[PDB]
Amino acid sequence: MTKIYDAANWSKHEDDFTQMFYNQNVKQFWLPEEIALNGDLLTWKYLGKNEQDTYMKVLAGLTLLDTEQGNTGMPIVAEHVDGHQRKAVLNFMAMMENAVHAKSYSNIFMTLAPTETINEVFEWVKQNKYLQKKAQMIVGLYKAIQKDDEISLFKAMVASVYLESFLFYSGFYYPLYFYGQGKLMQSGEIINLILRDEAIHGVYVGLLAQEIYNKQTEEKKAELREFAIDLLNQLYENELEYTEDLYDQVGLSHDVKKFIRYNANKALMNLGFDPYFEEEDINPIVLNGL
Amino acid sequence: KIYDAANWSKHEDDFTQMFYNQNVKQFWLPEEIALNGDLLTWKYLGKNEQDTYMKVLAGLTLLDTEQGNTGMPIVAEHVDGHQRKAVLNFMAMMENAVHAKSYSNIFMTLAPTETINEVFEWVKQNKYLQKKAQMIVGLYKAIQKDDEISLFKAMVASVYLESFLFYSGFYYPLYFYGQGKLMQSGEIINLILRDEAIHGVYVGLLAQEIYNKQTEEKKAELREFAIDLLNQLYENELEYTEDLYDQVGLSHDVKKFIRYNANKALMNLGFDPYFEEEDINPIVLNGLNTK
Ligand SMILES: [Mn+2]
Ligand SMILES: [Mn+2]
Ligand SMILES: [Mn+2]
Ligand SMILES: [Mn+2]
Repeated sequence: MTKIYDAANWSKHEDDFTQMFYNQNVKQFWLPEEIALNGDLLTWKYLGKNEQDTYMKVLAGLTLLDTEQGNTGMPIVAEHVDGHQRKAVLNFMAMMENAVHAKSYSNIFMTLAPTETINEVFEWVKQNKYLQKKAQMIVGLYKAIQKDDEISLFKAMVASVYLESFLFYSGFYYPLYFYGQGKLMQSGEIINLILRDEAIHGVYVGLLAQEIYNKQTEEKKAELREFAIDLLNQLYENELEYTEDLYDQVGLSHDVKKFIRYNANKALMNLGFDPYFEEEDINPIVLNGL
Repeated sequence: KIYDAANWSKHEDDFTQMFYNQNVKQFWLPEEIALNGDLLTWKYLGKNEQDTYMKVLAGLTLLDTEQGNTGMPIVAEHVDGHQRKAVLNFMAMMENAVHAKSYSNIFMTLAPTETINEVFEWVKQNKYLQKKAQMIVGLYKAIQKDDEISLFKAMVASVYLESFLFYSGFYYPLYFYGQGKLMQSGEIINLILRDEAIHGVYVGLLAQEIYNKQTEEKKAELREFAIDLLNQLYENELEYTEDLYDQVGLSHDVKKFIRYNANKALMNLGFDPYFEEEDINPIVLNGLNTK
């Protein structure tokens, strides 16, 4: 009467959520080529030199983050997470990062900017100290993951949630700010698709992190919260300097800072933690950008 | 040390952007093909035909899982270049998110749960399937950081899987597909096979890049490695083939198909064909030429 036991298939749920994330991720599949970009040519031409500079640099910072999330972050987390369906979701998310998201920025650059300006902005990412610091910190945690060591994995998942749900947002602000004013709307459409993806990526990785956290003693949990909050504050302080560096020339630094604090709270919530920053009024233009 | 962003406005090689395009435009999902109508031809096959099909299918499934969990991600890890890593990530995604779900769907349609579990138990213990699966996995596990020789050897193993080892298995679904039997699952298999073909060609070009950076003595040594590996896999394929196909009388023709695909795998690695040219079973050809 006994049966022969199941061989890792697709009808069997590994958990309560992976299948629905799998379906959501694959149904959200897109390519930048679906969006024609020549319609932004005039609203781009009309921006001040300061505005164009900030815009290029903002997207370049995003490109760097997605490059490392696709090359390193998502594949390494996929390697250490158990279960073929969980791995399939993480592999799909990894593909989106570098094959779709990172590439879309080049589609935008190639439309709006001459080659020399494109070359210069990629040189600028290499030498920018805030962008290098944030990459160093995030990638360092990814590369510190030890096989069968759930704590090192948790730390990298916190880093990934902070990249998905917090760090992208100093960059996302500006395309959204323009979209909300009816400017650069084709580029803005691409960015909204990227943002829609990152929101579900941050939730999913957050749920995996909570799984590991929930296995710990109360004492260990207290240390993990310390790690998460210390890391958030360290990233936050660096992001403030990055934000000022980019946005002071367009007069928006204070507004962007409010936006990144808002999203920091969302990252904490994705990790099952209470909000850390007090609520503030976000620019309604950016809210219309959503 | 210095972290740089992917810049798709420039080429890092002669071929990666072209393969990127071909890969993403071939994107598909299991749900697109309705499978239930296969039961109308499945019920008319003999026990040996159903048995061979199940065993072949499980063989393909098991090998493709290794490629999704290890083969593609390990190569993506050691290859330098943002655009190459992106293409390789896309290929790994297809293995895990598309191909694996597609094989599962075919199984769930044709067999009850208990039968699926038993077939996988059998194929998991099978000597010829295990020999080739572990030979390939062994080479993936032997890649060393910053050692392009070990990477090349793994790429050769990967090309042999994509362009050669799958084909003793693909034969049967293509054979049915060419006869008007199991058309829905045959369409799925044809899409999978079309992905593996481009995977094999792409990884082959990455291997040739490494090969071309070597001295003449080192090249001769890498050629000997590739031919020796091919020979080991080929001799096991002949045994694998007789084990599965003698009961349905097809082994002679399957062997011709293996050699023909071995030659394609070698050409993907920039090497000369090893086997004399042979004609292929016209029913299988009719299956292959569909689309
Ligand atoms: Mn992304
Ligand atoms: Mn993401
Ligand atoms: Mn496959
Ligand atoms: Mn493949």
